[PDB]
Amino acid sequence: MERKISRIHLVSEPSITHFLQVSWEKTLESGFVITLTDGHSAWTGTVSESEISQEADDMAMEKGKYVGELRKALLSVYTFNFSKESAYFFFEKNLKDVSFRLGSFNLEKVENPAEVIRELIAYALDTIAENQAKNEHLQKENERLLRDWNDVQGRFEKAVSAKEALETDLYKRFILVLNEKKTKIRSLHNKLLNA
Amino acid sequence: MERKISRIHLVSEPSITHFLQVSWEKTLESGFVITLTDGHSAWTGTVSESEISQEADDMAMEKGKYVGELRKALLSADVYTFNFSKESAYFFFEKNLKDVSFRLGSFNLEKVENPAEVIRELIAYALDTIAENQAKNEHLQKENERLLRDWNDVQGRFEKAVSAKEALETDLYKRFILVLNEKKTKIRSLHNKLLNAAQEREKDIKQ
Amino acid sequence: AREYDCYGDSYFIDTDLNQLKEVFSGIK
Repeated sequence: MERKISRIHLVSEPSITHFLQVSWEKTLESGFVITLTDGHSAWTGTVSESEISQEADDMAMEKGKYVGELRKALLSVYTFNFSKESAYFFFEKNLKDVSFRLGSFNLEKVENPAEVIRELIAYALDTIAENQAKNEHLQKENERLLRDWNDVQGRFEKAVSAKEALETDLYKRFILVLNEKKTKIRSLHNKLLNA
Repeated sequence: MERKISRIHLVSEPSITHFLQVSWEKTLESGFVITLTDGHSAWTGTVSESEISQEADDMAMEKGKYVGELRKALLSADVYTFNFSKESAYFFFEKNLKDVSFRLGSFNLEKVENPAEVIRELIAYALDTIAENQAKNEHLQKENERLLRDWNDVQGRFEKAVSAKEALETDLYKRFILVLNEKKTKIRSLHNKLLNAAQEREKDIKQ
Repeated sequence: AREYDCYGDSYFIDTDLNQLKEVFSGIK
C-alpha cells in the first residue's frame, strides 16, 4: 500500500496551508482513500474501483487516461476548493484562457483527527528514516564503483603499455637466441674447412 | 538552524505516541526550543545557553558531557524515560542506569495558542525533508548508473587490450620459430657432414 | 658438442611456442 502527501492551497483560504494525503494499493485505478487536513481537523473519503471507472465513463475517457489526470492533480496548474460546511472537495485544471472542473469528492469529517494527524506525521518520519538509509547505501556503492573503476583503468593503462613494449622486448631476445645459432653455424663451417 | 523531530513514549500515556521537535542553531549547547505535540495540542519551551551551563553544574557534570546526554536523549546502553503532565505542562526525563536512575532534564512547557499552526509547520518541514532526500537519492542513482556503464566500458577496453596483446605475442613467436628452426636445419646438416668427415679420417687410419 | 645454447634453445631440435617462451622468460 502506497501513499502521497501533498501540500496544497485552497481557493477560499490562500492564507493557510492544507495537506492532502492519498493512499492506495497497486494503482489508483483500484480505488483510493483521500484525506484532507489543516493540522486540526481532517476529512476523509473513499473512492472505489467501481466509482473511478464510473467516472471514466461519464467523461468518455479511457479508465487509463482518466486515472492519469488524477495522478497529476492529486499526487503532485491545478486548483483546489473545499467547503468546510458541505465537506465537498473539488479541483480543476487551468490552461491558457480556460479552466474546468476535473473532479470532486464528498469527504466526511473524521471523528479523531489527532489520530490521523499522528499517523501522518509518523509516516513522514519513517519515510525520512528509510530515505536517509538508502542515501547511505547508494553513497557507498558510488564509492565502491569509483574505486573499482580506478582499478580496471589502471589495469588498462598497464595492459596497453605492455602491448607496446612487446615487439621491442621480444625482438631483442630473438636476436640473442638467433645469434647463437649463427655462431654454431660458423664454427661448424669453420670445422668443415679444417678437414 | 537545525531540527530533529522524534517520536517518544510518555510513561503516563503508553497507548498514544507523541512527537518531540527540538531545534537549535549550530549546537545544542547555545540553547534550544523544544515542542511536544500529540497531534492536537502542542506545548513549547526554551532552554538558554546559560540555563544549560547551570544545569550541568547542578548535576555535577562537565558541560559538553552534559550536552552529549541531551543529544542522545532528545535528538534520538543508554536508556531514557520521559514524563509529561498535561495538567502542569511539566516535562522531564531520566536516564535509567542499573538500579539507579536520575533526573536528566526538566522543562516547564507552555500550552500553545496555535497548535494547528505548529503542527502544520512541523508536517511541512517533514515533507520538505522527504523532498530534499528524494532529489539527492535520484542524483545518486544517476551517478550510480553512470559508473556502472563507465566501468563496463573500460572493462571491455581492458579485455580488448589484453586480447590484442596475446594475438600479437603468438604472432611474433610464430615468425621467430620459423627463422630459428631454419637455422637448426643448417646446423643439423653441417653437424652430420662433420661426423661423416670424422668417420672418413678414421677409416684412413685403420687401413 | 653441446645440445643447448647459453639460453636453453636447442641447436638441433626444432622448437615451438611453449619452448621458446620458456627460453625468453629466462632472458632478463
